[PDB]
Amino acid sequence: MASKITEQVEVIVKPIMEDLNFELVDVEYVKEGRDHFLRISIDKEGGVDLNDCTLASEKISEAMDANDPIPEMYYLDVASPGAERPIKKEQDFQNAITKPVFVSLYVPIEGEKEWLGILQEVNNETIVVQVKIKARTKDIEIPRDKIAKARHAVMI
Repeated sequence: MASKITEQVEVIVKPIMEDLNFELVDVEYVKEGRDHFLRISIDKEGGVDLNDCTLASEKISEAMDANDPIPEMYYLDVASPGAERPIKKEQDFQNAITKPVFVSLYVPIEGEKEWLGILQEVNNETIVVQVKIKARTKDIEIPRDKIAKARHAVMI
């Protein structure tokens, strides 16, 4: 496997997989004009959140940076799926609830089905979705009877 990525993927997988213990799925590195950009999909058990992506990004970036084997310098780019567990039936929906998530309802609210926010409460019938006003939450109840689509979500 003599592709450039394995170096990278490995290299960065070391400070990244080890230190915050999230691990490099792959870093594949892309050419934008004159610069090279090392774009990473990284993973962890249970999914990464933003901040974990950040954390990885510390790690990929800062850590790669603190532990640079590469005498040339390029631009570290962090990607990592936000929680993407579908919102269907209770367990997944609930397993989705802890995070901000978006759900779709078919009958138009401002014409739209899908609203992301923090799950505050679950009903069998309803989904209660936090919008955060500074430090304030408001939980919005989504009738399942209206629900077109429901999922855990990406800020990506």
